[PDB]
Amino acid sequence: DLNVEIVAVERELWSGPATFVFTRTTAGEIGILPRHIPLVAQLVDDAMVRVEREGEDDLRIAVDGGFLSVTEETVRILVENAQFESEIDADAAKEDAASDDERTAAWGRARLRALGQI
Amino acid sequence: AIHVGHHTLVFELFGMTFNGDTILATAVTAVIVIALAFYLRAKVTSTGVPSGVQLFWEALTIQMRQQIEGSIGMKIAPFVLPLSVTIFVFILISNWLAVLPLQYGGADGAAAELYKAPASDINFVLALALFVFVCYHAAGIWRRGIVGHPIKVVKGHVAFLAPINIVEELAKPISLALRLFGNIFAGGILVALIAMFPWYIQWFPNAVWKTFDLFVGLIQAFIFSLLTILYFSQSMEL
Amino acid sequence: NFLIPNGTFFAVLIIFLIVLGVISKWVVPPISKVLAER
Amino acid sequence: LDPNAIITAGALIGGGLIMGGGAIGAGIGDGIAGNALISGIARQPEAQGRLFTPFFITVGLVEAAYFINLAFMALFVFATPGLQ
Amino acid sequence: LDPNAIITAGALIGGGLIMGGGAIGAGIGDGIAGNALISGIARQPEAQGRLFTPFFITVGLVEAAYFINLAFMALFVFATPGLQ
Amino acid sequence: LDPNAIITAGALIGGGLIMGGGAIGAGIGDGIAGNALISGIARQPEAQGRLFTPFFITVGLVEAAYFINLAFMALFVFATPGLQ
Amino acid sequence: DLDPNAIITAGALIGGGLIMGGGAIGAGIGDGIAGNALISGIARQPEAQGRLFTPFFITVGLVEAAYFINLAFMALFVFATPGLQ
Amino acid sequence: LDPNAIITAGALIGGGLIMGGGAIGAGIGDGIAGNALISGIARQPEAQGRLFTPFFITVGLVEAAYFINLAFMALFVFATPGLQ
Amino acid sequence: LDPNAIITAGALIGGGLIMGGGAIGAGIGDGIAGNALISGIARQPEAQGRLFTPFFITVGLVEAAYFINLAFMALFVFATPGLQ
Amino acid sequence: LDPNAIITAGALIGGGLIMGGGAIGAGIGDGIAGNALISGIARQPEAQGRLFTPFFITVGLVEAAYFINLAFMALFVFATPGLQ
Amino acid sequence: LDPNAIITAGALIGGGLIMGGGAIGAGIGDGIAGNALISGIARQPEAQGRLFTPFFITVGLVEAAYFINLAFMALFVFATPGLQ
Amino acid sequence: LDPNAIITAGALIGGGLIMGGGAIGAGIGDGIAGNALISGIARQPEAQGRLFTPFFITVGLVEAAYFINLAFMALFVFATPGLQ
Amino acid sequence: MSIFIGQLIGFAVIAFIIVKWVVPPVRTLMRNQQEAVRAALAESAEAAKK
Repeated sequence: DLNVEIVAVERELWSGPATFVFTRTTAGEIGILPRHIPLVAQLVDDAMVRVEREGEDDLRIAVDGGFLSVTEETVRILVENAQFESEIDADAAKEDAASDDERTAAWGRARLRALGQI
Repeated sequence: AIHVGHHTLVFELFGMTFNGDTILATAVTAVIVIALAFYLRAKVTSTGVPSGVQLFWEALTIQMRQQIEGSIGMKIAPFVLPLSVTIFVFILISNWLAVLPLQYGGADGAAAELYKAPASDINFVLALALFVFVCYHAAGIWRRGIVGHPIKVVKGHVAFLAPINIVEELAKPISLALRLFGNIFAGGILVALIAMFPWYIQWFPNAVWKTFDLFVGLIQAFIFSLLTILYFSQSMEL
Repeated sequence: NFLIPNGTFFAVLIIFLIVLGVISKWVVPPISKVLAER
Repeated sequence: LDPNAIITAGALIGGGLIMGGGAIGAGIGDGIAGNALISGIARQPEAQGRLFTPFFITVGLVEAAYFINLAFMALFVFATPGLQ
Repeated sequence: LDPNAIITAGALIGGGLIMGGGAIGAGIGDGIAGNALISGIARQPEAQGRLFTPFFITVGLVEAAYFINLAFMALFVFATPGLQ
Repeated sequence: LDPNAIITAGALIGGGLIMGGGAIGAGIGDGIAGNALISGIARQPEAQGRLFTPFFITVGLVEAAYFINLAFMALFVFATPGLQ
Repeated sequence: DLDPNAIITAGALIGGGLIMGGGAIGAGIGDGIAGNALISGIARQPEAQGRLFTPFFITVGLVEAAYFINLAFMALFVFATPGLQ
Repeated sequence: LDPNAIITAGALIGGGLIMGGGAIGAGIGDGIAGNALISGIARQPEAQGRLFTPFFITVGLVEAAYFINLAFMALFVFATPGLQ
Repeated sequence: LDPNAIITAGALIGGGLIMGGGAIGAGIGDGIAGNALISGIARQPEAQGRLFTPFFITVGLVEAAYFINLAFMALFVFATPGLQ
Repeated sequence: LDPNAIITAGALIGGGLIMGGGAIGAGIGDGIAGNALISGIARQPEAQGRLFTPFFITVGLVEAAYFINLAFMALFVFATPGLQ
Repeated sequence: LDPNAIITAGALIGGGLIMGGGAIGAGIGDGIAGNALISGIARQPEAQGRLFTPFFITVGLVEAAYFINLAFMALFVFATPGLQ
Repeated sequence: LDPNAIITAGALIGGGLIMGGGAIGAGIGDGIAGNALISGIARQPEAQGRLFTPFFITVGLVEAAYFINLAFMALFVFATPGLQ
Repeated sequence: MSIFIGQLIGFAVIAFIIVKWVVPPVRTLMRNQQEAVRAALAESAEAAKK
């Protein structure tokens, strides 16, 4: 298996084993499996991370300022900010989406994608 | 000899020839499709657990609806769904019915098939392709007028290539037909070729080719329906 | 020759047409209703 | 030796060349355009609708060449120019 | 010599050219499309199904050419235009 | 057999070669250019407006070559040079 | 004098050679391209090998099918030559 | 049979080969160079001005072969060497 | 003119076509597969065996076509069908 | 017919093949090298001088092959070896 | 006329086809393998020693087909099958 | 009818085929290798001293194939085997 | 007649292949879909009861 570490600037948010790490880099959607080759990529502005763990429900994380680093022994996602699916509130995400401010619009779109409404 | 292009049960009517074999094959395929349709209609289960036939029809309808919605709104082209699903099921049944062991010897060493895939006849593919062609051009006319649609198709997305454009507007039907016919015609020949071998060695290549031809027919039906949907979407826009 | 069309064309079309009719009446509408209800 | 026979044999060979070249070009061009389309879909799943447009723009040209060649092959064989 | 002999020799050579071109085009195009599909799935294993819809389109648009050629090859060989 | 028959057969074969090469070239070049354009639109959809200018330049070069080949095939077949 | 069947068979052999040459070129090129894709995918994501072998074999079948159709038609040309007098 | 007929048929076939090869090369080279140009434009529009220079050098190097082939085709077809 | 002479000339040209096509396909496919293997090994020092396996699959697939073509060339030029 | 007629027809067909192959090779190689150059300039604007020399080496090799083919066509056609 | 003359002409054309196809395949496959080797060297200079193994394997798999083609060309020309 | 005329025509056609194939292979392989080296130099400006070794290896293989074709075409043309 | 026997037993081989390798997967897919819809229905009933 592969160990995933979702780390924020202020603190390390999440850390644990997983089975499939989906995300959307600038080039395009990427799915990391246990022995993926080493890689460094930049997550898109409104990126989203989906961690499929062993014997557990998937974890959806909205990511802001994301960066992905695969090392064949652990996947490390460095995020300026992030929010788990449970913590994300729908109404605020809708309000902040489709905003002129590019940063808040990207954050809102990432929250929408993490929730499931896309 | 291969006896390519020969037709059995050929008759005449109203000063016109009619290859009986292809008519019979089309009739049998239509009977099969109608039987499946009425089996579904009798055994529709909106609330309770669905049947296998209901599952098959549901899967096909969902696939066609998804393709249409991706290409053009279902609210804009509802009939395209029945057209695509009927085309798909017709072609698939016609191609798959050839898998049955209906091939024998014609008493002169030339293989003869009791049932031959109707798509192997130019008339069948011509009918399907021309019907789809007329249908989608009429849909375009309805969507964007009687003179608007010809102008749009002639100019296309870029006006300066209007001459070239016309060519594909004539290639769309032909490419739709010949491809299908061609892909089936090969089968109608391949098995015949395999029929030259002695049985004790002829069985193996025939089995392999027919097994692959199952997938080939599935792919051909899917491609025909999908390209019909896409042509409908292209005709009906703006 | 084999590429030249024949009368069968019309006949084939006719058969296809009726099939489409059935597919447009007793297959697609019930299935769409079932999917919408689900 | 019927001169028309030589002329039409040459016409058949020419039509075969026309069709072989057209098929090679159409097949490889379609494969390349389809590779581009499949890569775009894989990397950008939401770009399918806006990708199908340019894909068919280029496929139009690719098949236009092929079917022009097909028409000229039909002229070669059925209406052999210069036939006596 | 019977002219029809020359007619048939030319027809067979033309059909060989047609089938060779069609096979080259179909093989290369299918290989390229399969390369696109395989690379896309390797990048995103869960994008398998979504990539089958466009793939086949390309394959269709490829195979058509070859199969179209094949059809005409039969016309050359079994019902040769210009035969005496 | 009159010489004009041999000359016409040679002209038909030459025109077939011309069209086969022109097709191959046009199909392959248009496919490659369309691949480039499709990839560009996939990465940057907003760029579709600014992408057609070089793409159509490439397509014009390719189709220009193909149509020059077509004109010379027409010269070969209809008005055969050297036809006694 | 030239036997017409001699010309028929010469043309048939030429046509079969062309058919098989085109088939071999197409099959080799397509299989090589698909195998390159498979090798790159296995290099990238080893655990996706099983998922990759499916589309790889789909493409390989689609290519070898054209190749073997060309084979069959070459056999038609060479062994039971159409139009033979 | 007049020698000139055989010479002219051979010249026509040779010119057809010349044009076919030239068109294949020109079309595919133009397509590849245009693919490079389109990708470069997609990545960065600002590069367009400086990109048009190497693109023109490439297109010139490609079309040079085509035009030399055209000239030698004209030599073959019109003033056939060794026409005696 | 011995008919067997015409038959054998046709068979030799056919076998030459067989071997030319087989060699083109084998060389190009093996080169592409080897390029894949070389790039994979360059990226990963220790991917050797796991890349050799699929590389061997591809090489076997291509060489199968090459050797089938070679065997049919041998059939063409050693037991010529239609000879008499 | 004159033996020189057959020899000259063969020479013309051979020279046509020479030019077809040379033009295909030149066009394809020039296009590929120019594609590399254009991509390099696009990604590295200031690298024009550094990239030109390798590009000129590649083009020199390609045109060396092409012009050797042209010279041997000239030998085939104007100084047909074995002529008699 | 001499039947052996037709036999040898067909043998020469067949050997020419064999060697042309072999040369095309060998050249392009070696170019592709060399492209892979160059990219590997550029990405990782330390790889230069290790890459030569897969590179040598690929070059061997290509040159093997090329030299088998050469051997069969030599068989075709110097010891022509069916040369009565 | 002089058999040597048929022999020489066949030899010239075979040499044309050999050189067309050799030129195609050489041009395309050299273009591919030059593309690889240009790209590598673009990535690593300090790689000019190291990429040249594998580049020269690849070019040596390609030109070795081309010059072997040269030698065999010279044999076919100037000293035709089977001439009688 | 001989070719009829050959094609008949070739079709027998084809049917064996279909039942051995193709019937199990399609049957599993049908079972999965039927169980999923039966679930959905029972879940709707239990949600109404809740």
